[PDB]
Formats: sequence, C-alpha cells, structure tokens
Amino acid sequence: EMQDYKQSLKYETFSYLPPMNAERIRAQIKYAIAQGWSPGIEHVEVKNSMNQYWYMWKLPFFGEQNVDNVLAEIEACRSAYPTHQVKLVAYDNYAQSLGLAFVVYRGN
Amino acid sequence: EMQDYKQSLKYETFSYLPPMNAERIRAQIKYAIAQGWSPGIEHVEVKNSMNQYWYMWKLPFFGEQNVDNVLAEIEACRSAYPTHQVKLVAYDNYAQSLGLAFVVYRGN
Amino acid sequence: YRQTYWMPEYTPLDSDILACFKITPQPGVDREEAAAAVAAESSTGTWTTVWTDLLTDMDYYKGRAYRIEDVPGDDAAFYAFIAYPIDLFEEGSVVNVFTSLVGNVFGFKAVRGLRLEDVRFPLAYVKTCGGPPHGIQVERDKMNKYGRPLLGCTIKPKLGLSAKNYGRAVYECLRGGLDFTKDDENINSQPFMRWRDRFLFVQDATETAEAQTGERKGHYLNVTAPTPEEMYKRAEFAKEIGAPIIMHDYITGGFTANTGLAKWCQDNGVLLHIHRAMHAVIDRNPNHGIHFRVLTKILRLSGGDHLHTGTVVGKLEGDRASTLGWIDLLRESFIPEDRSRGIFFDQDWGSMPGVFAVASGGIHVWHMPALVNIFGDDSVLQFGGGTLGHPWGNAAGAAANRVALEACVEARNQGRDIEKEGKEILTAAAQHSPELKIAMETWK
Amino acid sequence: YRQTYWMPEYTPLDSDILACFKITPQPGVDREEAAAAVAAESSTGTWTTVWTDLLTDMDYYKGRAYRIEDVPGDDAAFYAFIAYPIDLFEEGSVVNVFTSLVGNVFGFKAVRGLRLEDVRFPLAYVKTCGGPPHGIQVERDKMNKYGRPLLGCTIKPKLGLSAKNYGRAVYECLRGGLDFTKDDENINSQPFMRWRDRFLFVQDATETAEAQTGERKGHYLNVTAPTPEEMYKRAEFAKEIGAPIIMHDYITGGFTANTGLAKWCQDNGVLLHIHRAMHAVIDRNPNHGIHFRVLTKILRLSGGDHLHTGTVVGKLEGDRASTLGWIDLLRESFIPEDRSRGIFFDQDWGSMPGVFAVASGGIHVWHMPALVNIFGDDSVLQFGGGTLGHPWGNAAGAAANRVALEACVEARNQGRDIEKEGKEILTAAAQHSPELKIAMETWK
Amino acid sequence: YRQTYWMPEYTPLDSDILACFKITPQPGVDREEAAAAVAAESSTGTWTTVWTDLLTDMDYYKGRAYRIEDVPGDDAAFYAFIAYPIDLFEEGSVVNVFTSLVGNVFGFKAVRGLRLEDVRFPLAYVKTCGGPPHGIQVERDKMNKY
Amino acid sequence: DHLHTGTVVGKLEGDRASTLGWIDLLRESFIPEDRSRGIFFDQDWGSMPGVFAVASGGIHVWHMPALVNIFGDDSVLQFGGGTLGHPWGNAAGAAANRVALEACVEARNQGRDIEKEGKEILTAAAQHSPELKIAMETWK
Repeated sequence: EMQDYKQSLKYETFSYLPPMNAERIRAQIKYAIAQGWSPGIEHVEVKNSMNQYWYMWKLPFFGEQNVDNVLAEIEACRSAYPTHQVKLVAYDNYAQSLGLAFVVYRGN
Repeated sequence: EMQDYKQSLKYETFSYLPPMNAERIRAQIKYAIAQGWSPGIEHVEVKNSMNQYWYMWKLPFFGEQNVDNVLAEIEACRSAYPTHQVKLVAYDNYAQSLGLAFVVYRGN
Repeated sequence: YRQTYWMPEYTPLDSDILACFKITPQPGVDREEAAAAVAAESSTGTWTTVWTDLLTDMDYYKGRAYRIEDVPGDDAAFYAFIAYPIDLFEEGSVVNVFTSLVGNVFGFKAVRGLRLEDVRFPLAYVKTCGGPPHGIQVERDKMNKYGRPLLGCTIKPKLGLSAKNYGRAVYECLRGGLDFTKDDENINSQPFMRWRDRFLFVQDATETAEAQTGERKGHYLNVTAPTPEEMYKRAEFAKEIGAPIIMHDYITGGFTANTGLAKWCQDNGVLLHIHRAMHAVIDRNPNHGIHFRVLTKILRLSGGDHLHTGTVVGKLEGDRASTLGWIDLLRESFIPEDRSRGIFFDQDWGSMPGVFAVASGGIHVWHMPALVNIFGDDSVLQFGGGTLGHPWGNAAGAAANRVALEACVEARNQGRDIEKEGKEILTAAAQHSPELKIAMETWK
Repeated sequence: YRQTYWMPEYTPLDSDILACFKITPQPGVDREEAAAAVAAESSTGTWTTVWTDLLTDMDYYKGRAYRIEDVPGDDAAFYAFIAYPIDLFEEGSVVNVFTSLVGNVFGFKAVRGLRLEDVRFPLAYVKTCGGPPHGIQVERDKMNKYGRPLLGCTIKPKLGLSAKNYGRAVYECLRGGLDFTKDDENINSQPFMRWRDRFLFVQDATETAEAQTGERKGHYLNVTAPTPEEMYKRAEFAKEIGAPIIMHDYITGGFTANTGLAKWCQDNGVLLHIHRAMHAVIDRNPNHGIHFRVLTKILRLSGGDHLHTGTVVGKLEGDRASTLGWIDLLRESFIPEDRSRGIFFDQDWGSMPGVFAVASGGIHVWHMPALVNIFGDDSVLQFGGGTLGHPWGNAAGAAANRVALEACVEARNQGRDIEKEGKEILTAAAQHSPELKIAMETWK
Repeated sequence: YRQTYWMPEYTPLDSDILACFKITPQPGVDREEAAAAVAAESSTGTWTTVWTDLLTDMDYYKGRAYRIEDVPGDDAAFYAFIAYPIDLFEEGSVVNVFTSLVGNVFGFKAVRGLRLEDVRFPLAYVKTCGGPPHGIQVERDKMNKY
Repeated sequence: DHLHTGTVVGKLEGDRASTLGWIDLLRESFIPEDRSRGIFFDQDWGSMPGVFAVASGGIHVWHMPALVNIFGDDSVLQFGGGTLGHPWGNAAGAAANRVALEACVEARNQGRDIEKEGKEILTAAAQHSPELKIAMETWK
C-alpha cells in the first residue's frame, strides 16, 4: 500500500504545491504590497536557475499598489522570454532581504 | 514605454555598434597606419574567441601603407576560415601594446 | 553593610550594566540588606574595609542596588535591581561579565534562593563583542532561502549508526525536503563513528541531495571537542570539505570556546548552529538559577546563527509570554521593557544581527500552523520524530513536512487565520500530497 | 517504555559508566518508568522505534536502569542507578560524557526535580584522559615544600588596584610567609589593570619575595580569557616571564577550554590552579542539579593541580561527610563506596595523581587547628581576610598565619589533640610571635 | 537639497558621531544649504535619488545637519553641526571615520573654505578602538618616575 | 595602476593646464618643464610604467566627447550618477555609456573634431541605441 516517492527538481518556496494561477499570484502580490515590500521580477535559463543573480526584468516596482499591473508585468516578462524561468520577489529594505520569493513559471 | 535590454555576447571594442562595412574598416586601417602601428589579422573559433592568443593570419604588415591590401588580406583570411571570428589589430611597438583591436567578422 | 553598597537615589548610567535578581531571602533578613549583599558579592565580595581598599576609588568601583520591587504572587521573594559600571568588566568578554555576575552570589547563605532574571547590556559594551558571525539576513542571502521558516531534523538514534548509515539517513532526510539536518549534541567523535568519517560522509550526502533537489543543503556538523585545538581542527576540516554550517554546545563546551568558534566562523564564512544542552540544570528552578533569557543574551553576545529556544506550543496558553520575550530578545534589534513577557530592561542591540530561532522536541505536522503563526518566517523548525517516524521513510516525512510548511505559509500570506483553519488547510494540502496525508494519519 | 530501557537483572560491566540520579518525580508516576526515562533521555532520547533504529544494535547502544533505591528521610524521591557502555562516549572527553549525561534529562517534565549525585568513571576511561598536569607529589617536588599544608591568599579588593599596587600587595603577602597569592576569579584583564601589566608586576613581586625570603613563591595568574587564543597567549606569556602557576575558571571558562589548558600545562610544566566559580548555581539545590562531587571528578579528569573544595569548618559537625567524601574523591587513589559520606560507587583512579585541596572563605587563625586536623598536609589554606585585615599589614598577617601553621603542624606531629588544645597551642606560639598574638586579638 | 539632509528638530543620539564644520561659503549661498551639502557629501555624496537609493533606509543611513551657529568675530563664516549614526563607520577604524568625514567635502566648490573644528566620539565607538598602548599612569609605573 | 586625477571638463577652459600637466606627469615617461602647465622641473621617469588616469564626478554622456578628446585612450572614465540614474536601470545606463564611448572613439579615429561634432555623433549613435537616446534625454 506504500507509495514510492517520485524525485524531481524543486524550486524553493511554493515549489511543493501545485503551480499558482492568476488568483494565487495576485494574492501573493497583494500580501507583498500590504507588507510594504517592493515587488520584483527576475528570469534565467532553466539550467541556470541555481544562480544567485537572475536577469532583472525592468526595475523593482517601488511604491506600486497595482497588483494587476504587477501581474501584467509578469506576463510581459513571460512573453519576452518564453523559455526562461520566471520568479517574483519582494524587497524588504528595512531587513535588506526578500520577504517573499517564488517562481511563477518553472521553465521549459 | 519601457522595454527590456536584450542580452547577447559582446566582443570588446566596437562590439556595441553595428557591424563595420568596407568603408569603416578601411577608415580604421588608415587610422592605424597613420598612427604608425602595424596592422595584424587574427582568427579563432567562436567558442574560443575569449582566448588570449588567436590563430595568427600570416605576419603583421610592417611598414604597410596599402589599406586596400590589408582589407584584401582580411577578406582572404575570412575566405580561408569561413566559420572563424576575424579580428584586426594594430601593434604599437613603442608601448608594447595594441593601439586598436576589433572584430571584423563575428563568427558563425 | 547597608549605607555602603545600595543607593536608592542612584540613577543608572546608559553605559551601566544592570542586573535583576529575584531574591528569596531567609525569613527575617532585610530586603535592602540582601540587595546590597548581592551587589557587593557580585562586585567586591566584602564589607570589611582593608588598607588596600583606601588605595582605590571605592565610590566608583562597586555595584549598587538602586531599586527593590515586590514579586507579583510571591510574598517570600523580592526583585533587586543592581547597576554595574562598564569599567568593571573586560571589553568583549561574556565570560568575564558572567563570572563577575554569578561567581559567588548564588552561594550566599542568607538567602534561600537567588535567580538572575534579566541583565541589561549597554550599547557601548554590545559594540565590542563580535556577536553572531553572519546573522539571520546574511544567512538567508547565503542559503538563497526566503519567505518561509527553515526546516531541520535530528538524526536518530543518537547511538549506533556508522558514518555511512548516518549519511544514508541524512541523505534521504535532505532529499525529502528539509533544508538542514542536525547532528546530536552527543555526537562529536565516538568509537562507533569517528568525526572525520562523519564529516566526509555527511558532506557526500549533502552534496548528493543538493544536486538531486536544486536547493541549498546543510548539516550542523558538531565540532564540540575536548580541546579547543580539536574543535578548531574539526571546524577547519568542515570548511575544507565545504560544509556550510557547523554546530557547537555553547554551555557544556564553554563560553570561551564558543566565543572563539564564533569569531572563527565569522572569519571563515561558516554558519554556526548553537545547541543549548544542560540549560535545564540552570534555568528550570523558579527560585534558584540564571534565566534562559539571560542565557540567550549571552549566547547572542558570544556569537551564533541558530539557537534552540523551545517549541512554544509545548506550554499552555497562559505560560508563553517569557518564551516569546526571549524570542524577541534573540531576534529583534530593540526590545522594550515588558513585565508580562519577563523583559525587565530596555535592551538596545544596535546593528548586531539577529539569531534564527530553533523549535525542536515532540512537534509534528499538527503543531505546524501554530508554529508558523507564533514564530514567523525567521525561525527553524526541527522534526526528528516527525520525519524519522514516517511509515514511508525519511524522504516521505521530509516531503510531508515541506508541503505542510509551504501550505501554511501561503495560507498565512492569503490572510487566513492559520491556527483556526489549520485542519482544513492541512487537509486541502494533503489532497495533493499522499505523504502528507499519511503523515497526519500517523500522528493524529 | 518500561521493558525496553530498564533491566533489574543487568549486572554492570567494569568498563561501564555508572550514574546515580536522585529523581523527585511527579506524584503518581512510576519509579521504574522515571528511571527508564532518565536512562533513555540520557542515552537515546526517544521511545518510538523508527526505521533507522533497526539499523543499529539497540540492545547494546542504550543506557539501562538496573537498580532503584529509597532515599533515606525523603519519601518523595528515589535513587536511580543507570549503566552506560563505554562505547557511548568519545575517549578522553569529559565534555562529551557530561553532555551525554546532562543534556536533556534535567528538562524532563514528568519529574519535579533531578539531581546527578554520583558518576562512576571506569579505569578504562580514566586511563584515556590526561588528568592533572602535575599532581600533588610532583608539585611538592617542584616547589620544594613538604610536611605542611600550603598557604594562599586572595588579593582584595577585587576592583581598583593598578598593576603596581596589586603587585605591592602581592609582594608583602608573599614576603610575609604565604607560599602563594591568588588572582581573583574576576581579574583577567580589566581597563583599570591589563593582564600583561598584571603578569609583569606580579612576576617582579614574586621574584623579589622569593629572593628576600629563601622559599619558592607563586601567584595563580588568571588566564581565563574570552577566547582560547587569548587564554593560550596569556599562559604562554606567564611561562615566558617564569610564573610557576596559573589559574583558570573551569566552569565559566568551559570544560573544553579547561582540558586544553590542562594539556598545555602538562606539556609546558606550568602548575594549574582551578577556581570553582558558578558552582553554586549547579550544586546548591538539594532536589535539582549536579553534585559538587561529580564536578570534582570532572575537574580532576580534565586536569588541575589545585581545586577549591570548601572550608569544611564552615558547616556544622553533622554536615561534613559529603565534603570529606568529595575531598577523598579529589585526593585519594581509590575511594570505596560510602553512603554516609555520599560516595555511591567504588571509584578506582589507578595512577592518576591527586589534586591539592583548597580551603577558602571566612577562615582565620582560630579555625586553623581544625583546618589542619581535617585536611592534613595535602591541602592549600587561603587567607584573604585573615591576611589583609591584619592591623600591621599583609606581611605581618602572613607571618602570623605561617607561625600558626607551623605550630599546629608540630603539635599534630607530637601526637597532641590539636583541636582540643588549639587555644593553648596558639597562645604558646604567640608567646614568640607578636604578629600572631595581635592576629588572634583582632579575630577573636 | 534642503529638506532632505538637514533637520533642525533632530536631537542627536548619545551613540551618534557629531562633527562641527566651520563653513566659509561663497557669498549669496544659503547657510542651511551649505550645511546640508557638507552633511550629504560626507555621508552619501549625492542628492539625485537613483533606483538603488530606494533599496535602502534613506532616513537612517545619512548625515544630518541639526544646528547652525554664527562664528564670533567672523560674519563670513558659520558653524555647521552634523550628526552621524554609529552604523556608518567600521568599528574601531579611525581611518574609516576620517575618510568618511573628510574624503570629498573639502573639495566642495560652493564654499570658499571648510574647516573641521571638532568631532564627538561617542563612548560606544571609543570602547572599540585599542587606544593608547600603555597610557600615562602605566608608563609612569613602568619607568618608575613620579 | 589607477589614480583619480579629476574630470578636467569640470574646470573652465582657462584653468585646465595644471590638470593636464599632472596628467602628463602620471602617464608619460619624460615631461619637459612647462611653467604654463605648472611643470617646474624636467622629470625623467626612465622605464617606470605609466598609471591610468581616472576621471570621476558629475560626468555623463554629454561630457564624453570632450573627455575622450582630452584624456585619450589611456584613461578610465567613471560614471556613478551617469549609470545608476538611468531610468531603465544600471545595465541600460552602462550600455548607453559604452555605445557613446565606442561611437566617440570611432569618430576620433575617422579624423572628426569630436568636440565640435559631439551632439551629431551622439545622435547618430542613438539612432541605433534606445538606451543611449533615453540617456541623453535624461541628462540634457
């Protein structure tokens, strides 16, 4: 009755959950904005996902309150780089760290 | 209104400008000759372009005043090695360095 | 004895070291007398003026009791507040401060019990100690982990595993989803398993798990040694093989050794996990000992990236304030005074980085929403039994714990009351995770 | 839980480590259950068998409780005897043995209090540790002192003396007649007095006193440091300047640091004085803690030439047996079991040299015949107040103490009851010693 | 430039590094402007906010001018008092403090002259530096001279 | 190997001689006496290699043709504000600066008066570089 565990490449936070849809991504962006963090968009090749430094998509959205605008920017990033992994971050300037970071598209 | 920067491999001096035609290459050769430098031609595989030492095409043109001859030699090097990157150099004997260095053909 | 070492009028300087002692005196003895007694025996140790006393500035070089307060609910004890000049201690020596405070006062015969409740470290003395080698944010940057608490596991049994078998437990635990595994406080180098073989096989397992998962992995390799030379050798070998984190027992190993190891870790870029073994012989008795909040201050002064603080959920709802208070002491930059939470002094830390909070002991998937709500993202959750007792194995248990953690974090981010809706959230997550489902079935 | 980790029939091996725990359990819980709980949490820490448990020899790698005894006079507590295989510990690591024994068991929630009363170190494990660097007899040979207890003094005040003033107290104390002076447990390197200046001026004073007296002199220079590097540097400087003895705080400094310093002292021929600061936070509570006899065993395993053991005379006549028992544990080669003196196990030390007993705290010329009768020649008597409080100065106080010591030793050698005739002996000695006479007049 | 790096209301912390600059400004330029200029060029060096500025706590990591005083007998100069957080400097580095204070401010073109008159070292930063190896009293004890 | 020497363009046209003189002192093997440039002594360096000249402080894409004409190839141009203040980011600002540098170098090599024709050269380069174009738009 026991089931064997299927191994696959994982991608940190929220990677063990089913891929997020528009509603879940919007909820995450709303949480990041309500925490006072600045959303950011990054992308890299799937083989290069491990790098500490991702290609920066445009600029972090300082003072941005439009979750729809953040999602539209994510989709624009995906359109510009279809084959690249897409990650969403939230900069915490007070702690000099990221309050949230997860991959929107897992590459292909 | 904001568009992303498209990343691509860059090849040192004059690599951020559109590829030079015959007139621009001739002007560069004329400048190198007028500076008293000795033109030289090198070629390498594209994956090996980073190497400090390229395959040397014949010998540096010491005392050469024929810009057309130097351009013809560049084209002959291209014909001999169609798949190799082609670089033009100008030896500065007084400074023991290169007064000019740029890639004529970008590889393929 | 009275007029000499206790001054009600004295206003303590911002550079003064302040200590709060819960004195349970012998019946009939004077409260001010006992306060001056703790102050004197912790600073000078005598009252009889000798000829060498007159060669010094007696008004300066002495500890003074400046305030006495009643203990709420305990008529047999009172609180003594004592101020110490910063000049009385070696700069940057938690060992010297600790010795000066607790060398002889606990052997006082005129009190039935003495507890050191809180100690105020001024920013001037704080700026001298090295503090945590890396800190929470720097460790997060190095490990590339954000937005969720870290997951750990203690490899069990404590006894019997060879190097390869211990490594083949660590490998499955890490490849299952835990960010870290943990060497036990007992395992430094035993005849059945030598430390070098431990380090080599553990590094092999960690590298294999990292390659097969895509996430940075680590193991708190224990470098507690009989000698500082052996400890430094083990830490250097861990760095040489590439281990990103090591572990030390800062009480049994010693404060001097812990400070030296923390300085070495800061120098060499190696993370330091701190275990609090023996802390119970000191901080458990309510009327005699030194509090774990004081021990936490001492540890963060000495240096460390992680520290065991308790599971919080392991106590009743009405007994969580002191644990939360010392959690804030460990993690936050400035902790205001809070008598309800047991914070007796305003504690300014300045720029010293915080230390990750470690929760370990008898906690599994069910406690997890409460653990997330209480600790926040800046904590490490350890699952020894909750991972090794999984019927499908260490990897399946780790996967269950990771799925539960991610689900709880997302639920908190969505604005849900994760403690109120914990069962629903975990069930919804288990609808996509058979390992998690069987984990709740096992530990219900 | 019961059948698994407690075996009434088990006969403990001569190489097994035995520990005796005084368990004050919560009312209603089973005695055998609590004994197995201490045994398990001190050896393996869990009862739930996981899949990694089956990979090991569970019958071997576990601590077992083999005997439960009633506590005389305390119906609420019982004695639990636990046997540990020698394989469970790092060879020659008091740190590892101490951690394995006391890491988590004192935090057990099913007992109201837990005390570690005695621990049996088998000769096999004893032969691995370095032990005392020199020992009593080797120290006596080096210092050329025989037939009498050694005399020491703590330089007071603990605060304020510059290097030269501290040296000019030490010089008079030594030239008065004391064999040693003592740095306080607080003095390692303070802003008012740096450690290098301490060492230089102390060595100057010691050399001057030795030249002017004709007897070997010493000062326990404190090398307790924030870091092992600093401690080793201070010890090396003491050796370089020629100091014959140094001092360490083995509890606050740490067992690892103390073991390293003891090994260095054995290597470099430097005597080691050990101070027992903080011991009261651990050994004072009768129902929770670890006993000072266990601490004494740990210290002599780690290494040290001197050790504070108490003044013995400071307790009533009916409460001296435990102190005498741990005195025998520190000094003698083989200590038979003695329940009256608190020796729960036969303790075979083999060839490991004994450690000098240090008596200090509130003792003067009047306690001295009792001190001699109780401690014997192999002890160090410390007179801080009894030397510095002398109206004629440190030299006169030291001369008084030395004359009293020699008179008491000769009286004991003549076959007199020195405790019964102490006043007569001291008066007869004072007929030739005005300093001694005024000393008794001061401290009567 | 004005409202950003000079706060008249700011009360300096006991751990703050305080510096007093005698500013001899070019005629016509504002005293508060020059004070903020010394404060900025000694702490951050710029006024134009770039995208990397928004990644940091700008309210904290900056030097602020909190008081301007007249120079007695010199109407062409004024005293600028600037407070610096202790976090802006390496612990125990007179080199770093000195560089941060005097690296570029003396090359300011809008002032005719700049003098650093006094600097307040807080006890917190003082306790970090080694200080004199021996000191007066220890040297006297060593040399046996009194 | 490198040394800050000033931006040269930051001074008026009549106050550049001393800066040029110490530039020659830093870079050249033998600097004859020149009272106009502030060189009071003949300074023979022999075989000691030169040191790169670093120009930094308040300089952007517009100063660049003048910077190239004054410093030559043996110099380092630093763009703190001129790179970090770019509206599209650090990478775009660096690309703008590099494109401007290459265009100015090629214009100098072709024999053009880069200082006289700086605006035309930069505009022609910006016809192929949107990052450079927006850089001049920002810093005009």
